[PDB]
Amino acid sequence: MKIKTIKRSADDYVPVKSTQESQMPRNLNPELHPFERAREYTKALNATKLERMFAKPFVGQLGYGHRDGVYAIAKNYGSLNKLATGSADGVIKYWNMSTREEFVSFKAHYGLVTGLCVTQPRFHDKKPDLKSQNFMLSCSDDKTVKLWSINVDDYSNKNNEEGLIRTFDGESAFQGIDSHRENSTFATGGAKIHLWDVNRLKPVSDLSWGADNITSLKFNQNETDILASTGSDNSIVLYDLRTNSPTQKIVQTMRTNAICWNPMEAFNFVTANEDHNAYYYDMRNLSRSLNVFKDHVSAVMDVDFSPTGDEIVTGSYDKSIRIYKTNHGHSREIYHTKRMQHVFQVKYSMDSKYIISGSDDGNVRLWRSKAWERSNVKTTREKNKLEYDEKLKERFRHMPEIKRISRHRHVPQVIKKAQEIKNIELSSIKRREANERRTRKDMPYISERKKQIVGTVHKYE
Amino acid sequence: SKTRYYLEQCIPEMDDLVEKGLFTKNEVSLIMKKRTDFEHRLNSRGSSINDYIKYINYESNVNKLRAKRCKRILQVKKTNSLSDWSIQQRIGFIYQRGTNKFPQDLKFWAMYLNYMKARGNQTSYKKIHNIYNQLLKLHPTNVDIWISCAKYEYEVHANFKSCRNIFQNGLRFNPDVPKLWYEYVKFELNFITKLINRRKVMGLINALRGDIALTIFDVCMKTLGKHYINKHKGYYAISDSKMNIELNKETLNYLFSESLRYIKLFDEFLDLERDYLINHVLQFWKNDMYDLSLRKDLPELYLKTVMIDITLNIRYMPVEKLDIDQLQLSVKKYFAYISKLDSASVKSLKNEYRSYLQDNAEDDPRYKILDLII
Amino acid sequence: VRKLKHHEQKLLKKVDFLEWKQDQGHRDTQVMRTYHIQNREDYHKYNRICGDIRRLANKLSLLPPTDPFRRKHEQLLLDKLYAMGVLTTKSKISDLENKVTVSAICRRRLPVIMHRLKMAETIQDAVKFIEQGHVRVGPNLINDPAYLVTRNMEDYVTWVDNSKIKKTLLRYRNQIDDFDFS
Amino acid sequence: PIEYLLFEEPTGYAVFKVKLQQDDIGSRLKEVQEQINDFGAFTKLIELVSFAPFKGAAEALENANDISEGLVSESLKAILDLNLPKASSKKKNITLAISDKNLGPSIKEEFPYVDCISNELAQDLIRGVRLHGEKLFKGLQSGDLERAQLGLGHAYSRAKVKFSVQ
Amino acid sequence: KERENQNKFERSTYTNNQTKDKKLRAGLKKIDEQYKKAVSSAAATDYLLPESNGYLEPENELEKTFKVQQSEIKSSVDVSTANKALDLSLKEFGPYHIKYAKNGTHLLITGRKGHVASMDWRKGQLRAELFLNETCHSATYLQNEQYFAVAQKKYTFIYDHEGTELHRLKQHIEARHLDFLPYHYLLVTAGETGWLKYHDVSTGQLVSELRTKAGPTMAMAQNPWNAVMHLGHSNGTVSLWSPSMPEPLVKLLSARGPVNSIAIDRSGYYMATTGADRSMKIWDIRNFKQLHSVESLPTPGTNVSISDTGLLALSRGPHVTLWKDALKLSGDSKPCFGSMGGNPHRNTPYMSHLFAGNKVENLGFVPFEDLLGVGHQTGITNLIVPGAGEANYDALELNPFETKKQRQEQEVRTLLNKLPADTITLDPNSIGSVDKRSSTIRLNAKDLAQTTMDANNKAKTNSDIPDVKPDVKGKNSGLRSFLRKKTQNVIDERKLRVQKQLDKEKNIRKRNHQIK
RNA sequence: UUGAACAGAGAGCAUUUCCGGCAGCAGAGAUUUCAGCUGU
Repeated sequence: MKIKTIKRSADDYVPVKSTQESQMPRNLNPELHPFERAREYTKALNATKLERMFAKPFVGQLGYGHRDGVYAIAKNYGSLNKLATGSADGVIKYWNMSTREEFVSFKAHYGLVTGLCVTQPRFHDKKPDLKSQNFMLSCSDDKTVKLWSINVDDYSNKNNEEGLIRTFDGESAFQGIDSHRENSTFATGGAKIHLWDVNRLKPVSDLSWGADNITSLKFNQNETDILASTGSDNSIVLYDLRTNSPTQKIVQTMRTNAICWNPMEAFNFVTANEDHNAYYYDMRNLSRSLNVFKDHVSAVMDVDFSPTGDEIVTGSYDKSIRIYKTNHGHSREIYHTKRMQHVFQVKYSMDSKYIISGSDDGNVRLWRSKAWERSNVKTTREKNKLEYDEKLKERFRHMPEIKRISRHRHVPQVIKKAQEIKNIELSSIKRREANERRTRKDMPYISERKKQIVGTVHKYE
Repeated sequence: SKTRYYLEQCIPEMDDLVEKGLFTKNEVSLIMKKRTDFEHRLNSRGSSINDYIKYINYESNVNKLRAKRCKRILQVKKTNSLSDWSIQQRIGFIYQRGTNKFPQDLKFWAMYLNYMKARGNQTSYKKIHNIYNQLLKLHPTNVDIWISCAKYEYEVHANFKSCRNIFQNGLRFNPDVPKLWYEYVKFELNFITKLINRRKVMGLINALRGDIALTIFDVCMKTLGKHYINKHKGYYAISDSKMNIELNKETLNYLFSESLRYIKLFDEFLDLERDYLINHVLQFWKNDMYDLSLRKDLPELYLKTVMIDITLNIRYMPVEKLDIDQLQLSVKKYFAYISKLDSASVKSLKNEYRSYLQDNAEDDPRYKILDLII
Repeated sequence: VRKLKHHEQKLLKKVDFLEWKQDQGHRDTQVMRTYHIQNREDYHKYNRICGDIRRLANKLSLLPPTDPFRRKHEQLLLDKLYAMGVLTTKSKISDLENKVTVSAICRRRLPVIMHRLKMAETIQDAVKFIEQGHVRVGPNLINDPAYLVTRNMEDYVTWVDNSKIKKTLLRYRNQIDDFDFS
Repeated sequence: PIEYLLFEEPTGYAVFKVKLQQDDIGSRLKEVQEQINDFGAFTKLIELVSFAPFKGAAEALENANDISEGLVSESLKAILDLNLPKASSKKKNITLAISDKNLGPSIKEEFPYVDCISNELAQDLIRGVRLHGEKLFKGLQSGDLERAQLGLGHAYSRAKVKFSVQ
Repeated sequence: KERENQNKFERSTYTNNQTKDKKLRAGLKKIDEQYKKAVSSAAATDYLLPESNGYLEPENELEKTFKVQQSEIKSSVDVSTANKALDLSLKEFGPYHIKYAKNGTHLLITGRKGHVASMDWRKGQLRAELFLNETCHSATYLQNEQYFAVAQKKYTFIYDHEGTELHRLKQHIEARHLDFLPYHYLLVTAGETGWLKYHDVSTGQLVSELRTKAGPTMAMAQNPWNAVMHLGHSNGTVSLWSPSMPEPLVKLLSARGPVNSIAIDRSGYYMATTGADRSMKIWDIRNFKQLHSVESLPTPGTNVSISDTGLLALSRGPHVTLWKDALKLSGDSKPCFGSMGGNPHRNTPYMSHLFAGNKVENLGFVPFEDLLGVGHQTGITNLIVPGAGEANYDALELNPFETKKQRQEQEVRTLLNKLPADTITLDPNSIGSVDKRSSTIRLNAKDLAQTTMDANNKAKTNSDIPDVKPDVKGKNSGLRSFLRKKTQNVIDERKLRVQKQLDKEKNIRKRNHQIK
C-alpha cells in the first residue's frame, strides 16, 4: 500500500539564516478566506473613519496677511510655489509659499488693486530674464495698469531694479485683468474691455459688446486666444482674438462673479455667480449648463479648477470654501474657520494638492485639497494601503453606515441654519409646483441646467 | 510582497511550457518551489550576490534542460512560443536586479556583460550600450572597464569614432594610469595599420599617419609627469631643493621607464613606417627634460637612448645586409660617444660588441663581422 | 495587548482583554486576595447574603417611618448582625445598607479573627495553621478556613493542647509545664 | 524639478538622480521635514548614478580648495560632462541641485545648458544625503568617509594657515 | 485563460429571474473584463502552491484500506509525523475533551474532573496546567494560545496564557459547548439551560441571549463559512442561529431522538449530524437537501468531525471510522461499512481504529497536518490520517510557524478588522446588496411623479381595489375576500366602493348567467 | 518662423525589407556555442 503524508520540512517555512524574513505561503481558496464581503466592508468603514480623523486640512496662513483684506490673487502657471496677492489698500505682495514669506511688497496703487496677474513679458527689444525676475502686473480703480518685476531666488546661476518697469494708463477705471499665455498680450476689463500688449502704452483694441461695463476676465489656458468676461448686466461674453471681436454672450438671472476655464478640456468653463451656485458651461453650446454645483448658501465669489481638470474649488460670501467633483454637482468638502471672513479669492495651486484662499480680514491661507492626505513621500506598503482604501471607500460609498460618516462635517451655525431653511423653502416650492402641475394643462418641465439662462444671442438650431 | 509579484510573473511561461507538451505539472511545481526559494532569498533582507549567481545558474540549467527536452519530445529546436525567450529574459532581469542592488562587484558586472554579449542575435547592442553606460558611470576610475568597452566596440563592431570617444573620455577621467595611455596608442596604431592595409588591399585588387600616436605620446609624457609630481610630494611642497631635485629626477626615471616600455612594445607594429614611428619617439626623448638627463645624472638612460639610436636601423635578423650597409654609422656612433664619455665609453663599446655578436661560410661573413667589431 | 498606536487606540477604544464591566472591577479577586480566600465562589456565596440583607433593608425602609413592625425588625436584624459580628455598631440603620459588605463577613472568618487576636503573624499563616490542625474553638478542632466566628464565640479560639505552637510559645517564656503535656 | 544632485565629499564627487520630487509648498511640514530623517523614504527620493573617487589626498586637497573658493575643477568637469545630458542652453536647461550659490556660476560658465539650484529644497536634499552618507553609496568607495574627513580637514587647515614643519 | 480549476474561484451573482447608456455600458464591460481577469489570475496560483495533499492508496485488491494499522502508518511515514502522532496517558482525571488552536500549534485538553492543560503539543512546552477541582466540561482558545475559555461546574471562566483567571462570566450559567468565532471575536456558549449566548471577547460585552426553547443543547457546531451556529436538540432538530434574530434562522429535522453530534465542512456546504437513533445524516446546507441517511449504525455515533480536505470521522464509542469522499451528492458516496461482494460503488471506510479500552470523548482534526486528535477516557491520541489536512495553508490568514511579533501584530490587525455580530447572515454575500424590498429597478422620479399621480387617483379609478370580473366563481371573487378579511363593523370609503364594485360584479354575472 | 549640411540620442511610431528554415564549405572562441557565400 502506497502512503504519503504532509511533509512540511521546516526549511521552506522558517529560514535558516536569522537575518532574512519568513516565507509567507499563500493559498487563494475562498474556503481559506471566508468573509470576503464583510471583511472589506469593515476595511472600508475603518477607512472612512480614519479619513474623518485624519482630516486636518489647514496648512497655514502665509506671512502676516495684508492690512485691508485680500481681493486679488494670482498664481503663476510655471512655478509651483509663487503667488501674488493684492488687498484693498493698494498693496500687492509676492509670496514664496514654501517658506510662507513675501519676496517683496509694493505700495502699488492708491485705490483698491482690483486685478493682478503674472506675465512672461515678451519684449522685442529686451530679453526676459525669467530665471531671476518674475513679473506681475496689476490694475486698479485709479485708472492705472502697472507692471512690476521681482527678484527671485530659485536658481543660483547669476551673481537689481525690482519695481515698476512700466505704467499703462487708461482714461477710466479698470476692474479685472488677465494675461494671455503667449505673445505679450493681456486684457483689462473695467468701464470697457481693452486688449493690451506690454510694448505699446495704449490699448491695441477695444472689444466691447455694448456700452455696459465689464466686471471680470479670464483668458483660456489652451486655445489661448479665447477670452471670457462677466458684465454687470448679468452677462457672460466670449471673445475671440483671431477675429478680434466678441463671439457670443448669454444673459443669466444674477451676476457672474468669476469664470475659470477647464485646463484639460479647453472649451468648458465654470462660472461662479450670485445665486448661490456655480455653472459648468460648454463654449460650443451655451444654451444649457452641463453642471450646476449647488451647495453654497450665499453669493459665490470665486471659482478655480484643479490643474488636473477633475475638481473645482469655490469660495463664497458665506465665510466658507467648498470643493466639488466636476461630475457630481454637490460639494465634496467644505472648509471654514471662525477666523476666516468672506472668502473673496480662491486659487488651486499647480500641484493640484493645495488650495489658496484669500479672505477679507487680510489673510491668505493654505489648505489641503484632500484633507486626510499627507505630503510626505510614501513607501510602497503605505502607498498600496492608501490606494486600496481609496478603492474600497469608492466601492462601498453608498452603504448607509459609511455614507453617513463620509458625508459628515461640522458647518458653522449660520450656514447650518441657512441650509435647513433653504431646505424647507425648496421643499415648499416643490410641493406648490407639484400642486400647480396637477391642475394646469401645459406646464413645461424645465431642466435645472436651463433654469438660470434668461437668454442667449446667436440662437441655436 | 514582491516575491509574490515575481513568482506570478513566472506563470505564463509555464502555462505555455505545459501546453507545449514537454514539462508536466508535477515537475513544473518542483521548478517553481526552487524558484520560490530563490526569489525569496533575492528580495528579502540579508541578500547576497551569491544568491543572485546561484539563481542565474539554476535558471540557465533549467533552460538547458528545456532545450534538451524540446529536442527530444517535439523534435524542434525552438517552439517559437513564449517559453524559449522568457527564461533568458528572466536571467537578464536577475542580472539587472543584482547590479542595481550590489553595484560593486565587477565579477558580477562582467558576468552580466558576458551573458548579454553571448546571447547573440537576440540581444541588442544598444542594450549592451546601456549597461556599459551605467557601469562606466559608477566606476569611472576603474580602467579595465574603459578598455573592455572600447575593445567590444572596436574588435567586434569596428566603430572607430565611438572607440576614440571612449578612450578620450577615459583619459579625461583617470589621466594617471599608464595602462590606458598604452592601450590608446595601441588602438591608434591598430586603426592606422588597418587603414594602410585596406589601402594596400585596394591597390592589390584594383597624410593620415602615426603622428596621432606621437601626439598622444607627447601628452602621455606631459600629463604622466604632471600627475606623478602631484601624486608624490602629496600634501604640500614643504621640501628643500635637495628633495625637489630628487623628486624631479625620480619622475624623469618613472616617465622614461614607461617610454622604454613604449618602444619595447612599439617595435612589433611593423606594417607602417616603423622606422619613422620609432625615430619620432627617439627625437621626443632626445630633448631636454629640465633636469639634465644628458649633462648630469640619468647618464645611463642617455647611454640607453644612444644605444637605441645606434641599433635603430640595426634592428635586423642574422642576414646582416643592413649591417654591411651602415655599420659605419654604428662605428661613428661609438666614436662620437667615446669622444666624450669616460666609463660609458667602454660600456657602450663592450655593449655594442656583445649585442652585435649575440644578434649576428655564414660564420666567415660573421668572421668579417667579428673582425669589424673586434 | 500590543500598546496600540494613536489611530488604533482612537479606532477601538472599548477593547480590553482583561478588565470587563461584568467583572465589577475584580472585587471578588480583590477581597479574596485581602482575606486569603481559597475557593472562587465564597465571594459570591457571601454576596448573596449581603444582597439578602440589603434587599430586606430596602423593603423595610420603604415602610412608614413610625410603625412598630419596621422599627422592631430593623432593630432585630441590626442586633443579629452585630452579635454575629458582621456589623460593628448597632446604632444607625444606614449600616444595613452601607456597612453590610462581603469584606465584613470575610473579616469574621477564622484566619482573620486569628490574625487580629495576634495568634498568627499573617492571614496566610493563620490559614496554614488551621489547615494543619492546630486551632480549636471550644473543645473541638476546627479544620477549615472559612469558619465564621461570632462575637461570643471568639473567646474560645485557642490552640489545641499538645500543639507544637503552644509548646514553643510556652517554652519561649519558659512557662512550659510538661505535666499537662505543654 | 530638481533633476540631478551634486554631492561633494572627501572621497570624491557623487552625482545622484532625483527620482521623486519632494513637496515644494508643503516643504516646511512635519512629515516632509522628517522624511529626510527616515532612510526608508529618502531612498524613494534619491538614487546614486555616479561616483568619481579622487586620486589621493593631493587631488582631494586641490578639490577641497576649489570647492571652498567656488571653482569647478577638472574632476568636476569630467563627472558633470559624463553624467548630465546635453540639454539646450535656451530652452529647458538640465537642473542640477548644488549646495553652493557661488559655485553655481562656475558651473554655468562651463556648461551653459545647466541651471543650478541651491534653495531650501536642494539644501534639505543635500543634507539628507549628508545625513545618510555611506548607506546611499551601496558600498562603492574605498576608504572610510570619516577617516578621509579627518585627513582632509587637517590638510585643509594646515594649507590655509601655512603650517611649516621646519 | 481557460484554467481547468476556475469554478473553485468563481463568484456567484444576482440574476433578474443590454443597456442604452454608453458610459454605463462601457463601465460594465470593464467590470466583466476585470472579473474574468481576476478569476483567471487567481486560479493560476495552483502552480505556486508548494505542497501536495496526503493520501493512502491500496495498489492491490486484497489490500483494503480500513484494515491498515496505526503502527503500520507510523512505520511507513517519516519521523517528524511519527513524532507528531502523540499519546498522553492521563488516567486519573476524567475523559478528556480535546481542542486544537486554529493553527495546529497548541492543544487544550480538559479532564472531566478538573485537569485543564494548554500546551504546545509539538514542542514539549506546556504553558498552563491548572487543576480546577470542579467538573469541567469543555474549553476553547479564543484568538490565540494566549487566552482560553473553560466551561466549569456552572460558570464559564476565561484564563490567560499562563493560566491566571481573567474572567468569571456571571452569565453563561451552564455551558457544555463553547466555540469561538474568530473573525467576529465572539465566544458562543450553550448547554443545559436552553439558551445560546454570544459574548464579545474584545469589548467584554454579552452580545446576545437567545432562547433555544428546546431544552438543553445536545450538540453544537459552527459553520466556518458564514458563522451561524447549528445546535442539535433533544427533538432530533438542528437549528441554525444568528445573534441578530431571536428566532432560529432555520430549523431542520435531522434525526429521531436527540442529536448527538454536528459537524460542518469548512466550505459551508455539507453538515454531518449523528443522532441517538443510530443514524448518521449528511445534509446539504445551502439548499437544505438531505444528501445521505446512513441508518442503523451498530451503536450510536457519539461524534462526527470533518477535516479540511473533506474526510468524515465518525466515532461510536471505542471505534473511530473515517470515510473519504462521503460528502458528495451521488448515492455511490453513501458511507457503507462493507462492500457486499466487492462493489466499487460502495463507500467503505477510508480507515478505522479501535480504542479497545475506552469510549472516546471527542474528535478534532489537527488543522494543517495529517492527524486526527481523539480525546478519550485515558487522555489524548493523535492518529496519522493521511488524507486529512490542508497541505497549503495561507500564511496571512493563520500561520503554523508564526512568531511572537507576528502573533502580536496579527492580533491587533484582526482586532481592528473584527466583523460586527450583525453581519452574520445565512449567506455571507448579502451585505453589499440592496434590500429584497425597494424595487429592483432604480426609479427616475418621472415614475415617482406617476406613482404619486395614481396614488392621488386611487379613488375614482379603483386601482387599489380588485378589478371587476364576473366569471371567477364569485364565492372566491376577490372583492368578497376583501370584504371578509376586513373587520365587519367599521365603514370606510374604500370598503364602500368595494361593496359598490362587488354589486356591479354580481349584476354583470347575473346578466351573463341569464344570456348563457 | 523656415531651410541647409553637420553632430548625435535610444527616448518614441510603422510594415511585409530581411533574419530567428536546411545543408555544402572555410572562418571564431573556449567538444559546446559563434560568424558568411550557392540553392531548397
